[PDB]
Amino acid sequence: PFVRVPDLFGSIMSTKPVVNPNYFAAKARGDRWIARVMNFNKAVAARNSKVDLCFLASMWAPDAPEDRLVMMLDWNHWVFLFDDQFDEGHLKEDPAAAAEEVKQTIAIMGGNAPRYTAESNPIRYVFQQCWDRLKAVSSQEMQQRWIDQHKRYFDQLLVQVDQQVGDVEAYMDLRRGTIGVYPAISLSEYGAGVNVPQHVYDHPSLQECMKVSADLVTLVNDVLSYRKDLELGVDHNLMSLLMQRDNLSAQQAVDVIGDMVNECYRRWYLALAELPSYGEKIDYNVMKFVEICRAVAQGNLYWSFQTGRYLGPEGHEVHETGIMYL
Amino acid sequence: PFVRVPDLFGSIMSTKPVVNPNYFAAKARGDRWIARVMNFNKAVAARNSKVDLCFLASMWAPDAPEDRLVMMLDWNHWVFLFDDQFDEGHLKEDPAAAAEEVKQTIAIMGGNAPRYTAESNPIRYVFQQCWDRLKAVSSQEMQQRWIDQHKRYFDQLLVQVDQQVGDVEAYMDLRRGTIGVYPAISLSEYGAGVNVPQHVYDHPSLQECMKVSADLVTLVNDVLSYRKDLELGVDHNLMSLLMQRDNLSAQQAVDVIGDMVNECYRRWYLALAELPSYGEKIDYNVMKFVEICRAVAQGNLYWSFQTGRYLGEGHEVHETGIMYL
Amino acid sequence: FVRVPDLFGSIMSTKPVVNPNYFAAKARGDRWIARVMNFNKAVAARNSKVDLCFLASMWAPDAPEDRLVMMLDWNHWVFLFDDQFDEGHLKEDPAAAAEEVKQTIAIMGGNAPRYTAESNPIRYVFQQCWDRLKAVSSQEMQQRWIDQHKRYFDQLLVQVDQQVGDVEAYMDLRRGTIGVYPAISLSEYGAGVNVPQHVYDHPSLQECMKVSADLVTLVNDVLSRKDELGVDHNLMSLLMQRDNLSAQQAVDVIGDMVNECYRRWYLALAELPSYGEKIDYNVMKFVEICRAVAQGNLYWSFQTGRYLGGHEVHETGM
Amino acid sequence: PPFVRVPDLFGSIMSTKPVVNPNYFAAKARGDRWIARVMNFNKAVAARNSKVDLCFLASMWAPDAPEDRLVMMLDWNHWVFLFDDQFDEGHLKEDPAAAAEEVKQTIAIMGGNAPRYTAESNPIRYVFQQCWDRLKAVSSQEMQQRWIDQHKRYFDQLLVQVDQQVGGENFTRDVEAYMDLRRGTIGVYPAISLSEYGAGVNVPQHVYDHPSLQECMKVSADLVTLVNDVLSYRKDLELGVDHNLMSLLMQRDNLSAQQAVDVIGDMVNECYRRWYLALAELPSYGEKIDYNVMKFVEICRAVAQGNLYWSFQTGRYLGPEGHEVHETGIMYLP
Repeated sequence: PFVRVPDLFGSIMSTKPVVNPNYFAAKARGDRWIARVMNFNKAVAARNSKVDLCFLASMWAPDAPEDRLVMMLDWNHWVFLFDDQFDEGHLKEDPAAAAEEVKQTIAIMGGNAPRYTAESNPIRYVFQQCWDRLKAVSSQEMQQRWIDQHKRYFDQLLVQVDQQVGDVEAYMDLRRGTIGVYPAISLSEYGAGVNVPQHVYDHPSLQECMKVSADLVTLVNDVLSYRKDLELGVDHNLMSLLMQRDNLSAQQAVDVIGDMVNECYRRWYLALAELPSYGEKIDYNVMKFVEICRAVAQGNLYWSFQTGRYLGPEGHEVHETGIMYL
Repeated sequence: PFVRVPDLFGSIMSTKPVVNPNYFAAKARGDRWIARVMNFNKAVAARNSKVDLCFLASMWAPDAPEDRLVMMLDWNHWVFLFDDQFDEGHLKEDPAAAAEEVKQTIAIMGGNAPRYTAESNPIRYVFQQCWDRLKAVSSQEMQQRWIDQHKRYFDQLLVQVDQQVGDVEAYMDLRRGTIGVYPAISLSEYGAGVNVPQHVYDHPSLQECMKVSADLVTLVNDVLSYRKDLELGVDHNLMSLLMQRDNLSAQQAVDVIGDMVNECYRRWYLALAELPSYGEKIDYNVMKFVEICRAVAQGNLYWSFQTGRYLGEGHEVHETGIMYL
Repeated sequence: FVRVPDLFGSIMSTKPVVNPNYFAAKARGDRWIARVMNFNKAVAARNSKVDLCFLASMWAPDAPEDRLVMMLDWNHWVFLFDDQFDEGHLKEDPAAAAEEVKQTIAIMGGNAPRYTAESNPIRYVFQQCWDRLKAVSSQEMQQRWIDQHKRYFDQLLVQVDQQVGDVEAYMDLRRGTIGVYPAISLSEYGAGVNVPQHVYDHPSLQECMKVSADLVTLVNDVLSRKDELGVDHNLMSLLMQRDNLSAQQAVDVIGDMVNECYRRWYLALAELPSYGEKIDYNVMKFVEICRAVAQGNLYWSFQTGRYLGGHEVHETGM
Repeated sequence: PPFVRVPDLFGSIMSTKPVVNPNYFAAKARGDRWIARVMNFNKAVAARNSKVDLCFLASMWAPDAPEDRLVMMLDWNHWVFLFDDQFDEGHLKEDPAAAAEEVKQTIAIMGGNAPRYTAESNPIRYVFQQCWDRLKAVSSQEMQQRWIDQHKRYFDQLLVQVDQQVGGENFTRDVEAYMDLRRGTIGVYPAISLSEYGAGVNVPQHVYDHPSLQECMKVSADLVTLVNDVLSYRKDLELGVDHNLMSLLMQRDNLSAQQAVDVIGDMVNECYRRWYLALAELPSYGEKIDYNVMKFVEICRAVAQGNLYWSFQTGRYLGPEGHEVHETGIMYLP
């Protein structure tokens, strides 16, 4: 059988995506570097290359210069390897060790961390290398924003571990953090050279744009991963949550996710309506920040279909037809 | 003395404007063509070139191919020459003749119009040349759109005449039509090759986006033309209406216009919040249409400053906000 | 080791422009060829990693998406087709190699049947490319495509005879066998460039195509350490035998040949007459196509580990 | 004759579609009103300068100069234009001592003992100083010296021009001598230095001085001279000028106007031949240097292609109708 999936390419997702022309040069530099850093064999490095996090980063900040794009690729490799420790690895059912990993990773960011090496701790090494470059070209305010957005991610990782070993709104709240879109937006502020002032960034409208970006990524992933989750019999996902809540069929559940996607767009514009002008000079950067929020979600969407992340090399037919066979 | 003009480059006006790369080639064609058609002397042709309607058109549809950008330039020359007849020229206080001009110009678009030549009626000739091009690459539906949006403009011209020979809301209502923003959006649909289906176009959100575009052009023009209006003693403008109605200083009135500009941005986003999705394929072109609405207003703004339309040194009013009087 | 010559000098030293439609075209064409050819998962993944889309995307960087997909289909075709003669069932079978060429030629306006993926997958792909080529190309450009493919098919048959059955003979065979000439035809389609035949046939432009083919041959020879496979039918071997040279000395002579290509390029262009602005505008685009086919092959060779697994060989110079 | 058929000036390396810097509009807005303020241009002279549109010219020389560097370029073009007129038609035209003193004081701006000028105290020198300040701030010593040396090549030829003007000898009849003085006074060599700054191109001196790259610069200068000679013929006739390539060729070989124009056409196409022959002799210096060499070669091409398109666009020689000369190849004569 099948479900008719919601069109995920509507409204602000419907425009032609722009990809960083430095994609090829950065992919060559960053895929081999992380392979060297992590001791990837020939197979693992090729699998990672296929995953192509460079494509994702290249849509988040399409005019980042090559060196910043490489840092963004390094960060995406970090996130991917870091996050795995909590979802599937040695921290998955260990709240005390998870909290300590978070504590030591935070300490990298201007705290009392040692100088790591690839050999002493390869994952923390990558994060430290990203932080060095971040802190070299960012104001103190920017540096603190990067710290604070990563802490929003780390905080929900710890909530997740507590739930692992130890409601749609509660699910979305958790995913908002764990999906990693908030620090991804900080990373893109760095790649694109955008520095919205903190008091403007803190406006509820811009905070809602970030929320919308994180929700769109969560919702798209929950749609596209359904076949895979069904194959491997998982339970911790929004489809299963909606089906179990009211005994919805898969089709009825996916339709509800379609409603939430379309409500993201409504929230987006209603937030922008409430966002005051701060004058041309600041507004110029506010619109670039708004574009970063959109591009993180649209990048996730195109990258998911491009790389066969959830639907294999033939998942593009889901895009064209709207049918996701099971 | 002076007034501090409100920032006109906030919000959706604050982005870096994209300009058609065909600007130079289209300008080299269309400027000397209109000078020939209109018999412009060397000095009048030079002034028209300065006015640089090509720059304006080049921001309305920045990826229009050269031949369509040319048409766009011809249309901009047409509408400036056409409109002058009603604002300042022989139709200004003649309702009967104004109605006949509209009737004859409407007949060009698939009606019973004769074939005009540059020698028989140069202004109608330009419009006919534009219509011929428009028809040749547009669906029947897009031809009728073009017709209907031009009629929204013509209708307010006839209203204006009646008043010429004869309320902020009524002021904005009339300007919305006479500013020519609605047919300019139809022109840009042609130039950019964007054909949103009529049932989507007619959605109130997209109609509100066009109205916001037209309001923005009206309000920007009223702000920037204040010094010129004071010099000439112009009295039928938004600044005089606001000062008269609410007993405001010039600074207080200019600031009210700035409030109205900012309310345009709020209306814009509130409209888009209500805009339904029609699926990716249509939505792709809807977003291009929305950008056309934005670009027509941003084009007017940058063109006003670039060409010294109202202020000559006007870039310093941009930088400081100070409009000396 | 050998210090390989700098292959990124002169007209190869510019920053490469890659078609922005790369991602969309790769998504369509890679899965399409896997289905046509019944690739298993591992073979399809290997093919995507080979990334012929990147190659095509540098040949014609402003091709629209549909044309780029056409170019990607063609590149998969030539890769599969050429392997039938270099290692497949036609490698030492002149009678069958001649029959394959005949049936492939017949696709291009001849008596060929309507192929399907089921009856003959490789012939089906080539037939799908020819249909698209013929739909948007003048009769003159159609004939040029046919004729450049025959310069390719001919050297294939010569190659098979030298299997069953002089640097200049080596280069002349390679020029025909590498496929640079039909790739230039493909790029004329992708880019929408239609130089008149009498200008195309001028010796200067023919030399520009010859220079492009030689550059591709020479870069392949240099990059292909792989030849730890025991092979001997290559340029390095021919130069070490003939002149009693070490590998380093031989590699250095190939670098001299590469730099001689660039001198030939400019000497050819010095002789190219003007046909007026209108035509010259498209001639300059055709010259860029010739340059881009060679530059595309160079960057693709390095980007995909095709020969070296290599971006360090680029930076440090094997 | 009532007309001549002019050669196709848009062939070969001039046939490409020119790329124009997207910062054109913002740079022009800044630079035109700045120069008008520096030079106290009245309303009409400022509008005339805007029309002349040296920004369009600079925007084709270095089409991806960032806005601030394009602004400098525009400033320099305005400087050159006003500076050069002093020697061609102004107060230095027949004054070898004043001309030498101006050159000395302008050379002193470039790291010598010049004072800090203001728009009030010497506006033309002030502009050159503001340009030099920005040039030096982002250029190595070697590139500073190259800019100085190329400006000195232009200044030297200006001094030769003034010496010839007061010496009262007959207009030359030696094409070689004609072309050599024009190459020097046209200002193409310092324009290439400016574009090396506008485009951030840094060819090392030993490569720059290779005869192939010097010939690319020479071809660029010759093309600008030859295009100017063809396009200005009508206005030269109108104004009665006799010191130009058309008259030299007609006098020397007893040619009609059409035959003389045809020879200039031959000279333009020989420029293209020389260009490629020079490139054939240019060595490779490895990827990193050759990358800059290819951009430098493009600068040489774009300075000449920019002159051609700008001349037509702005009506410099033929008015807004000169585009028809391009379209038809026919130039009508008074």
